[PDB]
Amino acid sequence: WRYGGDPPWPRVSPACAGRFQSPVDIRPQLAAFSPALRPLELLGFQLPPLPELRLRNNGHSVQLTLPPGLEMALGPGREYRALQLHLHWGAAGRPGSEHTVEGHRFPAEIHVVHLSTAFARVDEALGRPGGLAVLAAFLEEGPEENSAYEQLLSRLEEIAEEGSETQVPGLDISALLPSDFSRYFQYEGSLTTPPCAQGVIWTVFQQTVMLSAKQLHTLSDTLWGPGDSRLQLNFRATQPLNGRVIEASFP
Amino acid sequence: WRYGGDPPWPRVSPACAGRFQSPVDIRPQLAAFSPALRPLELLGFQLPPLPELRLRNNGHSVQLTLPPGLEMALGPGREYRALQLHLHWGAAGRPGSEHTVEGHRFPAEIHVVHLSTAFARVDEALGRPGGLAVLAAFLEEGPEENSAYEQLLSRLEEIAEEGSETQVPGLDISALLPSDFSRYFQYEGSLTTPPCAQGVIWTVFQQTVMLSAKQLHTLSDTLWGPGDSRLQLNFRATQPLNGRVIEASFP
Ligand SMILES: NS(=O)(=O)c1cc(-c2ccccc2)cc(-c2ccccc2)c1
Ligand SMILES: NS(=O)(=O)c1cc(-c2ccccc2)cc(-c2ccccc2)c1
Ligand SMILES: [Zn+2]
Ligand SMILES: [Zn+2]
Repeated sequence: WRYGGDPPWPRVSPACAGRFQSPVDIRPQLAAFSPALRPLELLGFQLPPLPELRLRNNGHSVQLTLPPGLEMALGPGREYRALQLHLHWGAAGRPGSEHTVEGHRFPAEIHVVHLSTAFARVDEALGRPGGLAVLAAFLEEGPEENSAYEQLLSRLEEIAEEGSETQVPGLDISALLPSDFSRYFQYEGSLTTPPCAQGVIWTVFQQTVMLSAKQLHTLSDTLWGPGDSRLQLNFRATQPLNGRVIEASFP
Repeated sequence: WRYGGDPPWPRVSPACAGRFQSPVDIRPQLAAFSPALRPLELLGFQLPPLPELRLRNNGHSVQLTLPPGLEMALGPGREYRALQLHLHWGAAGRPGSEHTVEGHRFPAEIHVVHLSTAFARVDEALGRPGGLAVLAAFLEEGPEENSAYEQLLSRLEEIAEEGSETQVPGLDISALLPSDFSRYFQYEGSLTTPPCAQGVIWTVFQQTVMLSAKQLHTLSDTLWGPGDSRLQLNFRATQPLNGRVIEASFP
């Protein structure tokens, strides 16, 4: 599989043809206020610098493999373990977030993928309701260099080639996310790459995180993918809600 | 195990001392309204008189085994298959519902236990979030004789003995349930018996079903359990929410 071209996503995995896929267009006016959605709780995201983490250009994204001990809770009794995070981005004057708001596509998006504590392995979780949970935040231009993002983006040159990887010091993973964990949209959907398995709980933050123009250019302009193509516009087309109701932690 | 004897419930299974158990006291004023909670969908519940169904006195309750084909959805793509129903009941003018509403205990409660379509086996679903779902309704005293319930209560004489079972004709299982499938409370808890597994979605109908005084006497006064003991007060004590918010399908 490779974005833009073919192989035919259903010909890879039949789940990429499901009715309840991600990403989606968030229309806040059609979102349902649910005061049961409490603030997200993160535990153990402030890493020491050793051991180092593996940052990889997998030719579809850049991903940071997270170590054991990062606990995330969607609520009381809704407990997850972080596995990894990766980015989606566009290109020179072209946004590349996966999710949209009222049709607005943002420059870029971070996904932090988690595994329900009820499951020891991803393959037991796939397609199971609540088995996987993803935290999604939009990346936008601000005036300052984001120092948490700088620790990853200053290493993209080392992993320009598809299939390249490098070691990076542990950092505050929570610092790649918005400070507001209270205000978010939540819906059920799928992985956004094969096998696009359903039952995924998506949490999209209202607050965005700020990168400098230079940071955003480094992300869009440094990596190569399948063949001699620039790794760019690495986002799936928006999928219809198909009668699903996005919830919001706020009216 | 027996209903709070010796038998130690945390001693049989220490899961009985988990943080997120059932049953709970429902406080409607404290329930979170989410317009995302759609009407319950129950298809295939109108069973023909044949094949006949196992009705059994397992010593702790009366259970009806349900055939394949009873399909239930809590939402879009949150689908379930009914396995069995059973009841909880009191004694001579003593209420025996498991759930309470603002401290009110109702005469009796019906549980219809379902298996997520994402799990082949009950034992894979136990302890996994949403693996099992139970539909719960309160049985109250009303002036009329209840036709759906008579089909089951009339056959209890035949299974007074612990371990005893009979066959009974197919009946409309959906006839045992209240009027409005759009009005319910919903939370995540546990089995109310050992092994007290967590990850159970409980859906508790707002409105009740009415049986005659005779019918509720038929139910409490006919069955025997462990020893020379009447099968009665087969309900667990109310458990704390520990931060869990009960949701409601109506404002
Ligand atoms: N976009 S996503 O959130 O649904 C997602 C993307 C990618 C992905 C990552 C890099 C490049 C290409 C795609 C990997 C996963 C994933 C699912 C389960 C376990 C681990 C990772 C999840
Ligand atoms: N009260 S309950 O809903 O939590 C409940 C669920 C199941 C149950 C049934 C099938 C599959 C899986 C779980 C069985 C019982 C039960 C009642 C009397 C004696 C023994 C067991 C009770
Ligand atoms: Zn992603
Ligand atoms: Zn029960």
